[PDB]
Amino acid sequence: MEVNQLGLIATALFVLVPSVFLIILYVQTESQQ
Amino acid sequence: MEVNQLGLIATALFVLVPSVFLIILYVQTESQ
Amino acid sequence: ELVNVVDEKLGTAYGEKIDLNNTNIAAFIQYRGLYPTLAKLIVKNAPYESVEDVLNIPGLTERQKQILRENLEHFTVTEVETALVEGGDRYNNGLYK
Amino acid sequence: METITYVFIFACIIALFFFAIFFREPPRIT
Amino acid sequence: ANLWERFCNWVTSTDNRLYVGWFGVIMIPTLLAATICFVIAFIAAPPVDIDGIREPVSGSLLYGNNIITGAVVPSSNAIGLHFYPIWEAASLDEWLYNGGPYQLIIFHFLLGASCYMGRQWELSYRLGMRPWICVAYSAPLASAFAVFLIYPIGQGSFSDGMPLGISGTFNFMIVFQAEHNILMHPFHQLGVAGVFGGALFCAMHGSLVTSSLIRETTETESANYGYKFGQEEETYNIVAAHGYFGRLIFQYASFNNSRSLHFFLAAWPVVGVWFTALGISTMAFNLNGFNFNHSVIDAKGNVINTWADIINRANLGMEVMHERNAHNFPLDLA
Amino acid sequence: LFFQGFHNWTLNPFHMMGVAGVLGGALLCAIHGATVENTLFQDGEGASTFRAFNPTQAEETYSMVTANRFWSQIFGIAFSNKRWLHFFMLFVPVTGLWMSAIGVVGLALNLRSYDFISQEIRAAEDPEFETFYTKNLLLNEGIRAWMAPQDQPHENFVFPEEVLPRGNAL
Amino acid sequence: AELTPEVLTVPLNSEGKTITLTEKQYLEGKRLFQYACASCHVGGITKTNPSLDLRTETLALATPPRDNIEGLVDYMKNPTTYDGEQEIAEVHPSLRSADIFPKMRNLTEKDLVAIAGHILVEPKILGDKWGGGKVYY
Amino acid sequence: QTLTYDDIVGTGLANKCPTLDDTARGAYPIDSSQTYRIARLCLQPTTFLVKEEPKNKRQEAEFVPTKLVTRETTSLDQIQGELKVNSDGSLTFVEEDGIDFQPVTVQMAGGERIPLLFTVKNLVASTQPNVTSITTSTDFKGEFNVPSYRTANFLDPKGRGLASGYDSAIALPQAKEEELARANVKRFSLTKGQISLNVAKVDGRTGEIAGTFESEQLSDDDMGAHEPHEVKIQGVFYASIEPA
Amino acid sequence: YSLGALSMMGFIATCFVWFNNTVYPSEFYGPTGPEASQAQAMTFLIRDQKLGANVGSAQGPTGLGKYLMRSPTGEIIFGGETMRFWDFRGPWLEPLRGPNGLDLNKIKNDIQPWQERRAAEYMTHAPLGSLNSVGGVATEINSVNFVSPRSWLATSHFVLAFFFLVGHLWHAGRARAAAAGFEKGIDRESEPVLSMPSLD
Amino acid sequence: VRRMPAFFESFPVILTDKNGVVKADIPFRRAESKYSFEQQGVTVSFYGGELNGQTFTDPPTVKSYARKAIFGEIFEFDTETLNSDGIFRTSPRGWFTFAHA
Ligand code: CLA
Ligand code: CLA
Ligand SMILES: CC(C)=CCC/C(C)=C/CC/C(C)=C/CC/C(C)=C/CC/C(C)=C/CC/C(C)=C/CC/C(C)=C/CC/C(C)=C/CC/C(C)=C/CC1=CC(=O)C(C)=C(C)C1=O
Ligand SMILES: CCCCCCCCCCCCCCCC(=O)OC[C@H](CO[C@@H]1O[C@H](CS(=O)(=O)O)[C@@H](O)[C@H](O)[C@H]1O)OC(=O)CCCCCCCCCCCCCCC
Ligand code: HEC
Ligand code: OEX
Ligand SMILES: [Cl-]
Ligand SMILES: [Cl-]
Ligand SMILES: [Fe+2]
Repeated sequence: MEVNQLGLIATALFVLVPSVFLIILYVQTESQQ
Repeated sequence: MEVNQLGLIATALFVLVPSVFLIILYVQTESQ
Repeated sequence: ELVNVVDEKLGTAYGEKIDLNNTNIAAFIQYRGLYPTLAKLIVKNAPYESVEDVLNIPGLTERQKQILRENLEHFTVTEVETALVEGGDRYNNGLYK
Repeated sequence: METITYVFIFACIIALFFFAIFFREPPRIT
Repeated sequence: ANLWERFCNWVTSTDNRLYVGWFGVIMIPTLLAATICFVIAFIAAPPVDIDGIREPVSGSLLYGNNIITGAVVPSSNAIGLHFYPIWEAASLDEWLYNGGPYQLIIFHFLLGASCYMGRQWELSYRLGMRPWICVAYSAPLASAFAVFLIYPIGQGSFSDGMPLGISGTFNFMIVFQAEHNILMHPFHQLGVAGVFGGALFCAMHGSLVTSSLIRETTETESANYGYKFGQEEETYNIVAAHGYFGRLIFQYASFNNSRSLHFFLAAWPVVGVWFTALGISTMAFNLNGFNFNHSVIDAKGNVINTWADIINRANLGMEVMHERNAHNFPLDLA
Repeated sequence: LFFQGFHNWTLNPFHMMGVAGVLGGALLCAIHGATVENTLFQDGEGASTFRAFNPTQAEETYSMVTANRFWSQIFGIAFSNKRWLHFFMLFVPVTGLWMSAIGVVGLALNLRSYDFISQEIRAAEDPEFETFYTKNLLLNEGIRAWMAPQDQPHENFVFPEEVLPRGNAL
Repeated sequence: AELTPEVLTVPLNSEGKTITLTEKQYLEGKRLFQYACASCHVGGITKTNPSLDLRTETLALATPPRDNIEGLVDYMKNPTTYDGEQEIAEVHPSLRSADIFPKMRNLTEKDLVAIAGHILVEPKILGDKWGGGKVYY
Repeated sequence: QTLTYDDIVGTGLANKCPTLDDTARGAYPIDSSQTYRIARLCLQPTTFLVKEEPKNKRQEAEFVPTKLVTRETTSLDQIQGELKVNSDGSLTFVEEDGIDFQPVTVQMAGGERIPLLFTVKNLVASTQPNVTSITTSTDFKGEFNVPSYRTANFLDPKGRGLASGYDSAIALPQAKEEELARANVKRFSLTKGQISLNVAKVDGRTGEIAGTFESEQLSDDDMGAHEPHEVKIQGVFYASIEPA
Repeated sequence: YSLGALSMMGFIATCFVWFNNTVYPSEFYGPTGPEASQAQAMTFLIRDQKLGANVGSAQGPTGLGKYLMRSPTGEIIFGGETMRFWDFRGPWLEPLRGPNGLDLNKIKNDIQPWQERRAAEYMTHAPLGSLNSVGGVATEINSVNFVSPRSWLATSHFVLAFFFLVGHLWHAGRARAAAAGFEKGIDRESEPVLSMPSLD
Repeated sequence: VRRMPAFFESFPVILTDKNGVVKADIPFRRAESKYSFEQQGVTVSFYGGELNGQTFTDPPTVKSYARKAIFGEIFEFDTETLNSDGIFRTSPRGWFTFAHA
């Protein structure tokens, strides 16, 4: 289909960045105890 | 300039992914 | 609609003979007695209708008119090509060795 | 877009210089 | 006390995170000017007529370049060696066209880098150190003066200085080979031995000190924590490294004095690099590399080519193509 | 020179990593030798300082602490860990040559990084677009046509004078 | 291949008389050509006017012709333009103009033939290289 | 006065034509039985104007001002030619020789650079008929040739040209040559220009004149690769007339 | 101090012998690099003018004059790459120069044969050549045994000047260190840096 | 047509006779060219495929089939579907070899 090419970079960043954030805070939570 | 359009996503993840790996490992060292 | 005018010229008599209206002055070295004295005269008076108008150049000595006659078979004339004669290119066309 | 990407990465490196100098692990003498 | 002295003590203070010093007073503003002009031009400078033939070369990212093709372009040949500050131009537009940012950048940089060198001396004096680090840095400094200052002088134009770019640097190397046969010059051969040999001895010194680290850790920790900073004692057995390397070769090809060993590591690349910068600086005056073209001939007189003759065919192809619209007459005498 | 004119080897990321590894090795070599030589401790009363080192001594012959401070304040960072510093010295040049070895394996296949497509598409349409990239390609073409007949005799390349590429005059 | 008398036999005059040369004279005339001429004529070209070379074919079509020794030796005494109409000893070195071209002052007549025979021999050896320019280096 | 090279060098005055006093408003008589020549003609541009590309709606394009970026390299001088007296009395100048072209680059708002070959090559400028004397109301009007800005040997950045060079786009071995033809095929243009010279200062004693000029001609089209701009050039001129 | 002084002087000497043809006459030392490059343009103006070229109106390939163009302050100068060298001044050339640079009328009329000779001699003796003294550009074939005294003297005196500047820095720094009493290393018992506060 | 060797990103157009004597070329410098297609009146006749039986005689057309003859046999291509850029790529044989070595 003739689709928006930034759609792909947009979706990837939409997914990656909040996710990495959550992971970073989780793993350092486990490293405490 | 007629550049390759997967270049942006390739550069972006080439930066992002291994940088997230290092940040994940530094912050969880600092909290123990 | 778009052609290289110099390439077209090589399919004309310019491509076989000394074109008195176009060819660079160094080509007159090819034949005995034309260079440099008469080469200068040919070129300075250049634009000619027929190759033989060159015998009518003012001042020719009688040996000069005879040398030219000997070398009329090596001359031709075609239309002046602007790209070939501008820039003083007939005197120096950027070619050395 | 490509110019923006080259300049952004360059800019990040300058930022990393700043932290690496001024926010380094301070060396100490055991 | 008084003002001038409180300031003098701040300048020469050994408690500033970054040492300033008197050399630092000249260094800082000139590097800042060079760096800011360079970042802006690399990104945004319009095209620059480098060879004086009204044939502008685009060097900036916004005009179609990438990191590898971009550059700040040398000033025009029509300028040659004339000084061309901004104030000498009728407009920033003229200045940009004729390549002014290049002159602004390289003078502020050469100046600021020469004071970098003095600063290295200056802080070593305030710290009670031996003074000769700055001597080592003089080998890279001297190399920079060569491509940015000396070579333009001998050839009569900053248009033939090295461009401030990745691809532009290659352009400069290739034209240098055709016009001087630098590969056939002994000083550049001394420079390669300089840096091959430096990297060699770098890999060797590291590999041999890392080989002789004293067990201070377990297999789960970086060996690196076996050293603590400012510790009084050594972290490797040099006697053990000599015993290994002294046997890799023979006993006296191996250093057992720590001081002799490090002075060797300083001296090799420094000297070599001195020679290759000396070599760029003397080819600035067209004292060029060895010429053995048609040096071997047979009984009759036929040319028996050698590898030098093949090199000359390469050199010749670079020769005839470089600056393709810039030569009107049969020799390229500068 | 062959590798420049046929492979455009200078434009290749793997040679650029190798070049950084070699010139970086030489840099570390010189700057570590000069730092040790210019932080030495006074361990003899003579002017030749070499005679003040015994291979069997326990003590460091130079001051890691003062070296560090010099470079922290000159360059903004310094080494603090003597093991890391010597491992990095093995690492840099050794990793450079490996990266250059990879690029050559690509050239075995003529898998060059010879061009930038975007530049060629523009230059082909826009005769005023010139960069150092395109100037260097013209030089390569010169290297190839002028050296090949004699570099590759077995090919019997015959190039009439009139097909040889040349700028004006030269 | 080697340097032989059939190689070293060049036209003496335009009457088709010939003369044969020694190893000594060809080498003698190489040295003198280097000394006196090659600053401009290296390898058979002319740096200051590349349109005229020393290929024996070019020398042939000169007025007077110069693809022999006597014609050449004459040119080195009284040089003319290609077509013969102008004496040019005011700018081209010659015995006539040895007061302005010092390197000629001490050249003997035996020397000028040494150089001429060299010129006429050299293209038998090198062919296209002689007079060709960089294309043939 | 009689200045010297070393007086002048580096000052920018080598690009300036000579001038005549506020008071040289005399008149030079033309002896029709006589023959004449311009012994030196000098043209010095002071402003370059380019016609703007009015949009498809258009309404009108104007000549906009432009920034000179190539420095004091713009003047035409040492031009010579013969001043004939025609039969209706007019004077016609016929250029022979002279430094009669300067390449020039000016820059339009927004950053577009416009090269042009500022020239009067082959100029042929005539007066109105029946001019018995040259005065501070005398005008010439004339036409000249403008050859291509680059000449036949000039190669482009991919090595293509007219009398030399690649004849194709070699970096794209199997592209469709068709959309590339206007850049593959170099064309050498020759167009005409127009110039009016308004004599406003005359010195009949010495035979010198001075005035303004304004010319219109086309800018470089880059051997056929794009369309030229119209350009209008104004400046001042100086001439010396001698009996031939 | 004297090593510093002498360094400065070898550098000046280097530049004196390369650019200056007054106290380094080219009659004795061969032409300067600019002089040879300028002499080449004169040579081919002369020849082409003899053939019939109008050298003042000859447009070259770039649009610049093949033979003559303006410098950036307007002076008439030789064309081609030698435009960098229009500052050259030499007795063989100054004759043809008027107030606005080279005079076209003098070029058309006043070029003497001695100038054609000097100009050709000087372009064929340009200070270019190889370390084994083959003269010319790097792509030249053996034949001509020549390297200009200007190259021999400027190269050798740059090298010397550079190594004497290195001398300065070596001995200046040593002399400061010695007068302070730490030229032989750091005093373990008094290591100055240890009395200093940490940078962080 | 002498054929392009793999080494060369670009290669000149040189036509020899059954023996190898160069007989025609497309020149760079036109001024002293003696082998141009115009001068030699060279022609292209096709046998087989789309063009079978056809002959072209004007130099510009003969020149473009001459520039493809250095590549071997001449094919019609579709370059619009994939927006092809005209620059050669390697095959999977190449990509496999490089990866594994
Ligand atoms: C295997 C092949 C090979 C090898 C090993 C070498 C090796 C070398 N060549 Mg040769 N070269 C080769 C092939 C090769 N070359 C070929 C084939 C050609 C022909 C095409 C050439 C043509 C050629 C030329 C023309 C030149 C070289 C030069 C050099 C040297 C370059 C290193 C240098 O100058 O360091 C010296 C150090 C520097 C230049 C660095 C200066 C550092 C400054 C002071 C600081 C800059 C700081 C920076 C801007 C900011 C950083 C801050 C940051 C932390 C944020 C070196 C000895 C060069 C040379 O000798 O230079 C004198 C030179 O000019 N080569
Ligand atoms: C191996 C070492 C070496 C050698 C052989 C040379 C060789 C040379 N040098 Mg160099 N030089 C060297 C090292 C060397 N240099 C070093 C290490 C430096 C420091 C970096 C220099 C710096 C240097 C400078 C600054 C200059 C030279 C120059 C020269 C040349 C001329 C020397 C001269 O006449 O001096 C001068 C001689 C003396 C000072 C002695 C005093 C003589 C008295 C005052 C003369 C009075 C004469 C008078 C007219 C007679 C009148 C008599 C009567 C009528 C009353 C000469 C070829 C010159 C040159 O050509 O440079 C291109 C030059 O200008 N040298
Ligand atoms: C967009 C715009 C504006 C951009 C500008 C454009 C511009 C041109 C930028 C482009 C930059 C560009 C693309 C970069 C290319 C770089 C590239 C080729 C990358 C190489 C990548 C790499 C992976 C290569 C493989 C080989 C590799 C590992 C090389 C590493 C080299 C390396 C980093 C060496 C170290 C260099 C160095 C400065 C070390 C300093 C060490 C130092 C502080 C010593 C001090 C010290 C010494 C002692 O002895 C002691 C005792 C102590 C205590 C002590 O402290
Ligand atoms: C016939 C021709 C004419 C003849 C010409 C002769 C020229 C030769 C010049 C001789 C030079 C003198 C030697 C050098 C000075 C010295 O020894 O240094 C000081 C120390 C002293 O040695 C150390 O000596 C110490 C004792 S003491 O200091 O000597 O007293 C000792 O403690 C220690 O173990 C020992 O290693 O030397 C070293 O540490 C050993 C390695 C020496 C390496 C050479 C030095 C320079 C290398 C640069 C090479 C550049 C290569 C370029 C590459 C591209
Ligand atoms: C430069 C200064 C030269 C030197 C030194 C020598 N010659 Fe020369 N030569 C030079 C020119 C400019 C010309 C062309 C003359 C003209 O007609 O305008 C020549 C020509 C010759 C010729 C004629 C060759 C021909 O093709 O007809 C010959 C035979 C010749 N030169 C020989 C020659 C010799 C033997 C020299 C050394 C003794 C010599 N020349 C020196 C320029 C220069
Ligand atoms: O500009 Mn840069 O490069 Ca040293 O040579 Mn001449 O000039 Mn150009 O040519 Mn080759
Ligand atoms: Cl180039
Ligand atoms: Cl030129
Ligand atoms: Fe170490």
